[PDB]
Amino acid sequence: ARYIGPKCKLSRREGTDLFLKSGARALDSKCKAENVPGQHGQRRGRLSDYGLQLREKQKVRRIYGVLERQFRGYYQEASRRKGSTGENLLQLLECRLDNVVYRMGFGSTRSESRQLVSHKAITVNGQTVNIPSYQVKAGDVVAVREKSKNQLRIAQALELCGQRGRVEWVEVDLDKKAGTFKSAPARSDLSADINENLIVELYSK
Amino acid sequence: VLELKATPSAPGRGVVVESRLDKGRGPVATVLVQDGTLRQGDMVLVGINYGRVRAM
Amino acid sequence: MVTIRLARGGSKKRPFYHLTVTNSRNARDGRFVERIGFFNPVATGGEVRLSVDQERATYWLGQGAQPSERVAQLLKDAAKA
RNA sequence: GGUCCAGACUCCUACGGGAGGCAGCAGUGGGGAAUAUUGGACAAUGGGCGAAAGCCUGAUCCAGCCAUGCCGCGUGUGUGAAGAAGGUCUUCGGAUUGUAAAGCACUUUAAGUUGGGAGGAAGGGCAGUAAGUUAAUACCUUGCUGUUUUGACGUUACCAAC
RNA sequence: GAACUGAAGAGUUUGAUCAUGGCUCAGAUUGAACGCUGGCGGCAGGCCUAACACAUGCAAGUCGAGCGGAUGAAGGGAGCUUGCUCCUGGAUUCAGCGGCGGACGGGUGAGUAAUGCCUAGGAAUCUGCCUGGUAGUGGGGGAUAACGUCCGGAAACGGGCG
Ligand SMILES: [Mg+2]
Ligand SMILES: [Mg+2]
Ligand SMILES: [Mg+2]
Ligand SMILES: [Mg+2]
Ligand SMILES: [Mg+2]
Ligand SMILES: [Mg+2]
Ligand SMILES: [Mg+2]
Ligand SMILES: [Mg+2]
Ligand SMILES: [Mg+2]
Ligand SMILES: [Mg+2]
Ligand SMILES: [Mg+2]
Ligand SMILES: [Mg+2]
Ligand SMILES: [Mg+2]
Ligand SMILES: [Mg+2]
Ligand SMILES: [Mg+2]
Ligand SMILES: [Mg+2]
Ligand SMILES: [Mg+2]
Ligand SMILES: [Mg+2]
Ligand SMILES: [Mg+2]
Ligand SMILES: [Mg+2]
Repeated sequence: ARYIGPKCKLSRREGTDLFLKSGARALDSKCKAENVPGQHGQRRGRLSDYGLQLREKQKVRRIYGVLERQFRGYYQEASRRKGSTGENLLQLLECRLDNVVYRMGFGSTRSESRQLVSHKAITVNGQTVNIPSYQVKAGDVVAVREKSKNQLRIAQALELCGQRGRVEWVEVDLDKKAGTFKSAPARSDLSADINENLIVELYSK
Repeated sequence: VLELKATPSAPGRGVVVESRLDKGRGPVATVLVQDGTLRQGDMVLVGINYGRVRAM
Repeated sequence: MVTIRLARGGSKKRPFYHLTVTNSRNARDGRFVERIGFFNPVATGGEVRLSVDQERATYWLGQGAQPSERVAQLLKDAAKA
């Protein structure tokens, strides 16, 4: 399945930016993002430790747009792997094909990059892939099919990704829309607000 | 009345004259074909029972 | 007698074969005496199409083991290379 | 899925007299909360016989049914404040459903239609040639060469177009 | 170079407290069943109960290059005349004798508490077809199925003689 619906109540409930719109205009001047959704919005309601852990996990899942069973699989694989599962989970989440296409500026958001990947418009090693879970390895060359290189979507996505910050782990060849995955981005390459310790704490119970 | 049957090549259509349960071969239905042709190995929908004909 | 034949594994429409030395009156995928390699009808990429132990195959052929038709053809092909 | 004897139980009968054993694959009644098709082919791997074509094979390879499980993918994407109409609550000020909808503009995965299209195939028949066996350019065995011939699944996986 | 790395508590006895102690809950699993709902595919699974009773199909045959016999093509012809007869030859097919197979493959878990299973040992045996050596295949005899014949039986079929 997939979460299809209002993609801004999630930001208000989580209480952070949690990028889900294109970021073109703003976030504050679309939803008054200071109240939880629903009738009881003005209430604050300090919550418990289990609530904090649940909110952290939900925030990560809604950032990357994956459901619970696939996320449990990701956690099990991160625990199986060596070296501190806490950032192993982020390493593994940051290597999905839709996320990589988003980071390369081909799509405005994760939903639009999923739209592109699922609709057979992306080739990884010169051959078509349409699974928005394909773990891209270091050194792959994500490109755009020639019959799909004239879509405007890519044009606006690129010109708007031009100003959001330098990822500095993928090299995009802007003129013909070809990328490159140098390596997985380390923990210091991501925002230092996610407390993955809460996620590991939640699942270890 | 001229007793026109339409085509015999239509899908079979008939009515149940009687029905019984046999201990060796299950429910057996005596049906009168009204039009069309009924062939062995055919999906049949009768009342609320459905199924396909092992034998005829 | 004692024969050398192909035991089928893998999955639906994706067959893999083990070259097995068996008493002839056993199940195709039942008990065996020894496995002396494998055969891959699809292979491709880094997978090898077939591999056999020359030493074990010659030893068992010297002890009076009758290979099947496919085992004979594949073994002579492996000996060719 | 052989013989003999005895037994319980079903059945035939022309009333003299015989037959049967699905805990093989389908299938039925019954019990139960509850568990599926009287399917196709020996094309592949095996087994029996044969000298060899070849015959047999409910093993096997496959199809049918059932969200029973595991895994993966869809049910769209961006913009959009008159913060529309309706609903709900209200301190009657308004808040919320909510960028949610409508509007505008994009995309066609899966499903639908059309057209291409592998891999599962080893072998067999015939014809020729060369070696070994003898006593022999015979028969036969073995290398190779040419020609012909094989797929249930199957409207295959996959690919392209609307 | 790896073959691991790993351990949470909460509610409830009292006016309140500490302890003891039971009950209950948060997790992971099913050959699952039921209720509501239901788009697709890949890979698996599917009588756990009555080892209850079974209608109907199929699931074990093959060898004519072991042996008689009867079925007897195409042809070469011969005669008469459009087609028949006859002969020589004879290709195909098998009811019977005989050789192998049927002790495999497939199903089920009733019995069994030890003649079973698991682990480690050993001594007094056999083993079709298969592999490698050694020595041979010389010469007679009496039968019998099939078949012809004679009766009985509704049939299944049975009996005597050559
Ligand atoms: Mg799922
Ligand atoms: Mg039986
Ligand atoms: Mg059965
Ligand atoms: Mg029984
Ligand atoms: Mg019942
Ligand atoms: Mg059921
Ligand atoms: Mg076969
Ligand atoms: Mg024959
Ligand atoms: Mg048969
Ligand atoms: Mg059949
Ligand atoms: Mg399904
Ligand atoms: Mg259900
Ligand atoms: Mg209103
Ligand atoms: Mg082919
Ligand atoms: Mg109290
Ligand atoms: Mg049972
Ligand atoms: Mg015969
Ligand atoms: Mg068995
Ligand atoms: Mg038992
Ligand atoms: Mg006892």
